[PDB]
Amino acid sequence: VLTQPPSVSGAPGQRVTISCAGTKSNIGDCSVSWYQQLPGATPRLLIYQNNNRPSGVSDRFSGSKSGTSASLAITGLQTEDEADYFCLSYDTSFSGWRFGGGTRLTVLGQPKASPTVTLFPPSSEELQANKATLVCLISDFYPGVVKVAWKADGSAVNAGVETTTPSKQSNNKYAASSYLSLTSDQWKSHKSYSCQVTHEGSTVEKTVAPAEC
Amino acid sequence: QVTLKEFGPALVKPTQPLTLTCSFSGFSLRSSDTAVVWIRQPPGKALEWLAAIYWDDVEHINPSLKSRLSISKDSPNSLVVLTMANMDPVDTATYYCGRVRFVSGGYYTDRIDSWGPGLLVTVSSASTKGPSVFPLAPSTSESTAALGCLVKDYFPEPVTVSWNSGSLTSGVHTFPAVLQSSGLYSLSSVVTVPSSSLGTQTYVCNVNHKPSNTKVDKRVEIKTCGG
Ligand SMILES: OC[C@H]1O[C@H](O[C@@H]2[C@@H](O[C@@H]3[C@H](O)[C@@H](O)O[C@H](CO)[C@H]3O)O[C@H](CO)[C@@H](O)[C@@H]2O)[C@@H](O)[C@@H](O)[C@@H]1O
Ligand SMILES: [Ca+2]
Ligand SMILES: [Ca+2]
Repeated sequence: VLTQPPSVSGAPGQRVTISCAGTKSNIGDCSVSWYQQLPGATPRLLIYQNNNRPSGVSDRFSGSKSGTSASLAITGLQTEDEADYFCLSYDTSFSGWRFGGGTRLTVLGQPKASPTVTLFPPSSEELQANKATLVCLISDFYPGVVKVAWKADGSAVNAGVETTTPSKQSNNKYAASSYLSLTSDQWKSHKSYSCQVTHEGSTVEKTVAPAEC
Repeated sequence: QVTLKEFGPALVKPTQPLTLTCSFSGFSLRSSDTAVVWIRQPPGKALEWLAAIYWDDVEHINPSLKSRLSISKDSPNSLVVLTMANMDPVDTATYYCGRVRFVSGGYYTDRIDSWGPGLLVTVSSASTKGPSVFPLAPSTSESTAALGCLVKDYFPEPVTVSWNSGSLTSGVHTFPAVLQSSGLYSLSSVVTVPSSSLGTQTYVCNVNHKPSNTKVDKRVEIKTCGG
């Protein structure tokens, strides 16, 4: 019921705004507060009662509210502002506090980078346990959002897929994994299996086959 | 000046109750502008308000979770307890406790101005279990080849992986683990090496799982096919 865009971008030095769309029942009538959370870190209060800054919070951050929406503004954008930003408001219809979904702020700089994709077939050892895990490893992409699709022979594979959230590498690009979990019998009933990775409207795919050679 | 710390189990089993304890410093829960709140965040998801307990023992509990939660305080010892009933795997999350302050007499002005570092609670039926370790091999006409080791179905975190007893660091990428719906983890470690020396070099993944007292070494052999 509090709606934030999932993602916002800005260039170093620029002004960005993050909005939280609500209704009369929350933002319209109640105090909005804003929280910043660096990756892996703890949330931190930035703004309370719509537009107040606690001490020790930079004057680059400011908050306002108009009608049923509220906005956090950030001037002189710096790389260390890369974080997830949340709004919070009581909601008198809900009779409870509601957080926005969070807006992840990206500070533009590093050029686009397409993923490296590595696909492994089940090992012989695992197949002897009547199991077969296909392992698709995805690395070196930027920005850090990918979509993974699996294919068996020609068709789409939905059952048995599990994919990690993208994580940061030491070289400032991103990584993810996806696992297709099968039985040995499943594995051997198709002649090809594919892992397809989509990054910025571009697709990279790998293919394995139970007939190794 | 203000600090809080969460205490409690790192793991809990489905249908069991979770009880967390918040210890705080640099303020008094007797102050008439003060409350202590419990917040949670599933990995990669949004913050969610659980329960807050106020200086005069007013409580504000998430109406969606009301039937499962309770909260209480011991102001003289700076402790606040949260209990949550009938745990579910979707409840795996980082649990934070925080200070709430607000304007006395005001209308829901409350803000969370101070935060503990948060405790990651994993809900899983799993007992401690050492990984099964499988070799991952490839297709070898390009200059390098990726070999790896599937570290499968272990609990709990963490696991460490080296290659050739630490003698090989270049080109090693160990990927973050996935928590499966089974309540067990799996990860993969890969090393990218020259294709030219696949028959000249031996590659062994060393996998350690301290909770289960497990140490596994696994040689990773290229699958060769007739010319
Ligand atoms: O009621 C919303 C209010 O709750 C929290 O503050 C409470 C509130 O207590 C009220 C009030 O004292 C009285 O009128 O009825 C009840 C017994 O006290 C109680 O529900 O107000 C007082 C004074 O402001 C506070 O001391 C209580 O802790 C806060 O969350 C407020 O921000 C919120 O508006
Ligand atoms: Ca304003
Ligand atoms: Ca031939």
